[PDB]
Amino acid sequence: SVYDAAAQLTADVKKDLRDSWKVIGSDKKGNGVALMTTLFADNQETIGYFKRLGDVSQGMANDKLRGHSITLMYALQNFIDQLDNPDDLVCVVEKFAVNHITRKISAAEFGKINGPIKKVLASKNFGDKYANAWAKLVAVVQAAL
Amino acid sequence: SVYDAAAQLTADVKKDLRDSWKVIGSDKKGNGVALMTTLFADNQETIGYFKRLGDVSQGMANDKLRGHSITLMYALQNFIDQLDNPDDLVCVVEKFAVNHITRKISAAEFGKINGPIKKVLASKNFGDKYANAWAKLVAVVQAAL
Ligand code: HEM
Ligand code: HEM
Repeated sequence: SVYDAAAQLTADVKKDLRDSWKVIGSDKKGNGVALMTTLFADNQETIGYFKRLGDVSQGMANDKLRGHSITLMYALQNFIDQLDNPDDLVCVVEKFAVNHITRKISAAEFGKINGPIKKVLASKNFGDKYANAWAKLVAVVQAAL
Repeated sequence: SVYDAAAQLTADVKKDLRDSWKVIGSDKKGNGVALMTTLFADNQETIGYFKRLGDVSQGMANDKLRGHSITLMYALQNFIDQLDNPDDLVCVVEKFAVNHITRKISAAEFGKINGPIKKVLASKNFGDKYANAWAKLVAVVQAAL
């Protein structure tokens, strides 16, 4: 249940999400591309789904990948801004879930993003505590897939 | 080209875009839904394109419409944040252009959003100068359609 998953975002979890996002969200282009390139590097079997972006190994040099990566960061900005209202968080999560359901992305494969998130957080000196908080937000999307 | 249309946005236009967005963008849910409902009220012929959202006359109560409307406002937030780097603006504009090209939305049809934009701006006392500024930004997307 997406509603039960959303209920897992307690005061402490929301605080950790906000605190880490203040830093990570300050460079959407840089960290967004870092998140994607890490996903492709550690989970090569997911590259096939991104055929529209072309040669993803080009990283920042690939215009389609950069446009996609920046936009992905605004989806996370959206989630963070809706943390105060569960009903609004759920409706935006369901909107993005559809974007992935149509691409045949399962809850299990969506969850592969947790590894890259932990690595990007770690590079900014945010440890397991923060990685786990983000895993709980990702779990809300998984509940909708 | 799209780059030409983006590189043409002047300092004054960018200032008017940012000043009006500071206000309109501060209530993404309220103004996002108002923008969409106004589009449907004045251009009823576009309703059919949004069948995925269900009964759009339900307004704020329609969770699918609310989720879509909030997300649309973050696409605009994205555009506003990339104003000083045409290269970044172009790659995000092209990303969203694809989202509309796949739905067979022509450049002329996309321009139908200018009427609703003018009305939403007017609700907060932003006049024709501001509506003209926004039409120039919409024109950047039209260059990609
Ligand atoms: C933090 C997690 C993630 C977020 C917030 C997210 C967000 C997004 C957004 C905003 C889009 C654009 C939707 C559209 O315009 O249609 C997108 C596209 C896509 N996502 Fe994700 N995504 C995430 C993780 C993943 C993962 C882990 C996979 C695959 C295992 C995945 C697969 C896709 C695919 C295949 C596309 C389509 C790309 C294209 O052809 O343009 N996403 N995602
Ligand atoms: C300020 C201008 C506009 C912006 C920023 C914008 C933004 C968006 C965004 C972000 C989406 C979601 C894309 C996706 O997830 O696949 C969307 C979907 C869509 N847009 Fe727009 N849009 C605008 C104007 C228009 C206009 C004027 C029309 C039609 C006359 C239009 C028709 C559509 C349709 C049919 C969808 C698909 C809805 C669905 O089934 O989920 N858009 N738009």
